[PDB]
This record gives sequence, structure tokens and C-alpha cells, in this order.
Amino acid sequence: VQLVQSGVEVKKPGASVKVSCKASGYTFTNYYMYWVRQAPGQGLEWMGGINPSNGGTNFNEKFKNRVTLTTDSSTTTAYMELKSLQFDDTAVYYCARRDYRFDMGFDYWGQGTTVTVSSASTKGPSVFPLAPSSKSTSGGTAALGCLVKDYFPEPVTVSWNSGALTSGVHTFPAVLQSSGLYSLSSVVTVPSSSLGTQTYICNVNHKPSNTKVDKKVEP
Amino acid sequence: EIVLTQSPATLSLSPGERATLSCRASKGVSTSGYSYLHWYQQKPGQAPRLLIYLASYLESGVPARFSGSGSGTDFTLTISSLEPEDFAVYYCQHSRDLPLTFGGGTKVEIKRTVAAPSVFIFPPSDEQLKSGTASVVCLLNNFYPREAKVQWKVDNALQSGNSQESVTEQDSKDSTYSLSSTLTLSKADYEKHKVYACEVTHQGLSSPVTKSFNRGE
Amino acid sequence: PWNPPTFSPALLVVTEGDNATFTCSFSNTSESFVLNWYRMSPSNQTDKLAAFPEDRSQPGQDSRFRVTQLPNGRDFHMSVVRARRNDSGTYLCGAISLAPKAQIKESLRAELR
Repeated sequence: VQLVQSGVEVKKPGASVKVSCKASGYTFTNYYMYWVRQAPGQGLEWMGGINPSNGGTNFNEKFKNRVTLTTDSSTTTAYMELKSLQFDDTAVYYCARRDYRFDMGFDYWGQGTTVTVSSASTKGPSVFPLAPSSKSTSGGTAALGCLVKDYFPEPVTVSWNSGALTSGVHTFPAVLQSSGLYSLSSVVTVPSSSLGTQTYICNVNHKPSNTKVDKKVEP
Repeated sequence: EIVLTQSPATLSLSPGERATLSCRASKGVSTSGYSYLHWYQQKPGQAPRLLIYLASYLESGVPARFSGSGSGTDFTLTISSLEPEDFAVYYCQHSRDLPLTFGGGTKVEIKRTVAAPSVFIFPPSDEQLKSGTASVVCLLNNFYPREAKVQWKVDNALQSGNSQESVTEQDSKDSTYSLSSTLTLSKADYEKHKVYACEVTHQGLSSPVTKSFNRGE
Repeated sequence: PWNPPTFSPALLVVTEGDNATFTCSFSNTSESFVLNWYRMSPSNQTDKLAAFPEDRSQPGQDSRFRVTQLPNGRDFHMSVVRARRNDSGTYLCGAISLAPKAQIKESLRAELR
């Protein structure tokens, strides 16, 4: 038993997006399908449901004007189209099934479809050193890192010394800046004495903009 | 709409300990002795999983240590003894009428001894300063509990509205948190002041810790 | 525990605008069960019309189909309000156990004309 959803979407405001949820014959003859979304950092919000046996629908009134729900019986696939996209439509969208006999809970969820809505266009990161010094030295420990700034969309991936350096690393979750672009920091703590005996390089990959940058971080 | 209020927002417990979570509805979600209330688990980067349906029924496949209770407006989810796998976010959901709604979620985190942050500060890179923008970064490393206050001061003036922070997930090795805060100014504003400080308050510290530097040091 | 519900009359005849009422009988102290009222689809699937208690989150719910619990608690009226031409067909009710989660037992089927 599977619910398999379509992949990541990046959209402009005013655009449309159509998310798919592939199920099985059994699911379609024995369950209703529901759509739920989750904005970043927030909880779950119900959008609507559909009865695959007759195409009948229900809705959270908030979404009724912009959401269309359909099923394709012949491919046992459910579709959610969200039109006239807004900035705060940015969320993970889930399809979920519910027993058609009675609500015994959403007993199976699809893996989720990430949708980002923004007037921002695809942009590669500017990578800046977070340079170790006496102001980043506590005891016999020093901290250093990289500032990965002003990219779009998510995600960026960061490694240190080509993946060799893993212990003592923290790569923080990105924040969305007022500009609409993301920024993130990645830091590592090392013995302060090692600042003059070790080379530290952060490897940044941003696949949407084809960006691969290495940045040597010096004291 | 019927609104579900979960409490507490965060439970800090150790493995083996009982966890009791609460869900309260703004109106009754029970009819004819049936309670239209369900419970779900969610881990980072994962879809929710159903634990309990119709207030008190255990979903097949779900371990016996999970149980649900309640009716009307008052519901609880209990984990009789926490396993390491059970530290996650838990939601309740009703279907007493439309719209279906979810509670705000309860996070069950690992309890550990208080750990004070080590505080580090990073001046803007010269490279960035060429771009007409200046980012100052404050890092709080490996602390517990998660609650920490970070305040930015520029020439002793408290900054508001020009910083953002991010916090890691609880470390799988030592159960601590780390926090990054970024102060962002135009290069022109940055060059108009001398001293940049981040002031950190945390219950593991005997007094607030101030890390600062002189621009151009 | 437990037997399938009964569903009567075997043959129900009306023509337009009438009300067609079946009776589902389920002797129980629930022990939570729920009831479903089904009509047979053209592909011989059991299409759910309504439940007891009411399935308020059923999408595409049709309010012409009503299920009412009678005072003895064992008998339920399953009724089509203002029955139409295409409402003619095969009907039945089912009792569903919530605890084994899966378990349904269906009644014998009936005809409405």
C-alpha cells in the first residue's frame, strides 16, 4: 500500500501548481482521499477531500476558491491543483487516505510535495568566511564557518573538507530574509591550536543554480 | 471551526519515562459515545503517522505503549514508557464537523543536564563589505535547554528588526542545541558605528555573556 | 459477538417524489460498531450513501439519503427522500467493528424500484 506524490515545485505568484498522488485500485474503492499542507515551521492545515467513487468533494472554506480536486480512476491517481499562488502557499502538501466506511483516521500519508512560491528567481549563493579569531575562541576551542547568503530556492548542501570533517559541525536551517532570498550558516569547532596546522574548506552545492563553490576559511 | 489546543508545547523527558500529552477542543467533538479525535506522530522531514483513532483505538502496527483517552473537550495521549524512537512531534486532529482541524503540536524532547552555551562572534568578511552589506554573526554552541536570549547591541543601542536566528535540531549525540543569529546592516550603517556586541542570556550562565569587537580591529 | 444486520423489505416500490424507507436492524450494545447504508454500483461495488452515526467528513455527501436510529436502539430507518428514476437498484446495510478495525458484516441485499 503506497501513496506516491509528485516532486518539488518552485512557482511565481499568480501561477498554478498541480500536485499528483498515485494510489492503488484498493485505495480507490475503499478510501476517500484528503489533502493537508504544512507551512515551514508550522503545523498541519486541512484543505479538502474527494470521493474517488463519484468525484464529489469537500473543502476548507479558506481554500475553496483556489483549489480544484480531481481523480483519474483509470490511473488511480488523485490531483490537487492550486491556482493563483500566493507567497504563503509555500508549504509541504500531503495527500492522505481515510477508510470510506467511517473516519478511522488518516492511516496512510504520501511522502509530501514541497511547493515554494516567490517572486524571487533561481539564484546561486554568495559564500563568505566566518573567520576564527580570539573573539571566536573559548578555552582551547575555536569556532569557524561559512556564511551561505542570498540564494533561491532551497536547498543548499554544505560539507567540510570534502566530507572528511563531520564531528563538531553544525549547519543551521536557513532563514528567509526580507529580500526573499535564503541564508544559512555552517560552523565547526576545532582545537584552537589547530588553526595554524590545519586547512579548513567549506564545500557548498546549490543544484538549482548549478553552483559548486569551495571556500578556504583562514584565521 | 472547532479549534484544538495542545499542551504543553514541549515536554522534556528521559527514555523510560511516562509521557502524557493533552488535547483540548473549543467545543465538544463527541457524538453518541463516539469521539472524532485522532493522534499522529511526525518526525523531521517525514509525513505524519497515525497512532490513535477515534480517541481510544490503537492503530494496527503501533506499539502497545501508546494509548489514547478522553471525550467531549478533553483528550490525552499517553506513552507508558518512552523509547528513543518516540521523541518526535505529536498532533491531534478532529472530524466532528467541517473544517477538519489539527492541534498546534507537542514536541517531546530529550531531557539532559543544563549546559551553558559557548558564545562566539564573527565580524563581517572584507569580501562581503565590498558588496555594500555587512553581516555580523553570533553563535551559541552546544547548550541546553533550548531557551536562550540573544540581543544585538551597536554602540550600546539595542537592535530590533534587523536580525534573524536559526536553531539546530537536538543533537543526536549529546542532546544539546546550537543557535546562530545574524545581524544585517548596509555597509554605510556598519561603518558609522564602532562597537558590535551580542549579549547572551541562558539559565546555564551565572550572568549574561557579552561578546564584542571594534570595527576595524 | 456478533451477527450481520438484517435489511427489510426485500422489495420496496415507489415512483417519484415519494420517500423510500428501508429498515436496518442490528442488535447490539456497541461495543462500538458503526453502520453503513450502501447501494450496489454499476461495477458491483458497494457505494456508501450514509453512516450511523453521521459521517460528516464524507466528501460528496448527498443529503437525500438519511439514517435515523429508532427508540428501541436496534432498528434504523434508512430513507431516500424524494426518490428518483435512477435511484432504483440494489441496496444493503453493513455493520462495521471499530476495534478489529477491519471487520464488516453485510446484510442480505434488497431491491428498490
